[PDB]
Amino acid sequence: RMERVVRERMTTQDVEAITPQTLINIRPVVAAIKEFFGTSQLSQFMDQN
Amino acid sequence: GSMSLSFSDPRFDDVKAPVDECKDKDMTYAAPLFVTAEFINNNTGEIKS
Amino acid sequence: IFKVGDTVVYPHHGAALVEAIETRTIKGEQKEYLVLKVAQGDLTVRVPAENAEYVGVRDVVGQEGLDKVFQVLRAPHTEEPTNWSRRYKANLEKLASGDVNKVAEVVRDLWRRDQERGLSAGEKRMLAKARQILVGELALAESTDDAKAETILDEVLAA
Amino acid sequence: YATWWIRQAITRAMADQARTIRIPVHMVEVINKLGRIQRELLQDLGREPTPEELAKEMDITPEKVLEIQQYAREPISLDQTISQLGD
RNA sequence: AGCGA
Repeated sequence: RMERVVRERMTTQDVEAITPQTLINIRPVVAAIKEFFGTSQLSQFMDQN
Repeated sequence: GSMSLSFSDPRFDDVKAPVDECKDKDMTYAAPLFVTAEFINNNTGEIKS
Repeated sequence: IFKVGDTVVYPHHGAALVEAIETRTIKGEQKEYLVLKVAQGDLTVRVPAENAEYVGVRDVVGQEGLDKVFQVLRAPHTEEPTNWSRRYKANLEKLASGDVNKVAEVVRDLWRRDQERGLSAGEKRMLAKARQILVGELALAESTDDAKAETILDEVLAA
Repeated sequence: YATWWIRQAITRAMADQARTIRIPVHMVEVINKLGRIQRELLQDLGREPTPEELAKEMDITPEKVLEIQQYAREPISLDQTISQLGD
């Protein structure tokens, strides 16, 4: 997902003016990790009785 | 094809808070990720690291 | 053009320190790359010396440049298209150009506008960004302490 | 001229018919501006800013920012999977 | 989503 956004703006953004700071988006990556760890039937609640 | 982007060197920092503190204050026990990005422009020729 | 240790200017990232003339070869051609680092973005850029002037590596901000953008900032007899859509796009392109004279024109025109009327959130952000880049540019052109650069800029705006 | 007229009409109808609850145009615009500012600050800074941060950025009050967040809320669906919340 | 009969 990050890559699709990056390549999308990689054309629209003007050249000689941009940088990976302005190119990369970490929102979807962090969202993917969070949506895995929470609300996934493998990220099970610790069963410690 | 006139420009490209690359990644390297995944690297962590120390965790931002210890286990018991994270468990108490409902924080998620995590640590940051740092990745060396590198933009290159083919036609003119640079690296933006 | 620039040896080691030069505080060489480079757009859009202001002044920067050359660290070494790298001999990093490509396709068997030992290009004389120079590694060049800024303090704000904490990023290192390697550029071939052949096309350094083509990428537009700036130099010590010419002393004339100060009074030039001061004249632009004091430049009277300035008017804009009646439709602010056209005005906005035009001066947005002027800021995008990055030329110190054009940006000075932008900031002084918008200073006149916002002392007269009180304009908009988008315009307030426009003036803020242009003013920030310019107070930085003048503060390292004269090497005079960004806060004090701001004071002198406010002094010249009133004229 | 066709382009501008078209865009005006589309945006107006979208706003009027966006959510099950109706949110007039000027408040829609400030909501969109708040969202754009927050998104660009997330891109630049990397952290979600604070209500006082957005209040100072938008030249408004933190209580106003809180109200815009409140009215920005979109209804949840009684229908879901868990089963339906309606249970 | 997980669990007992």
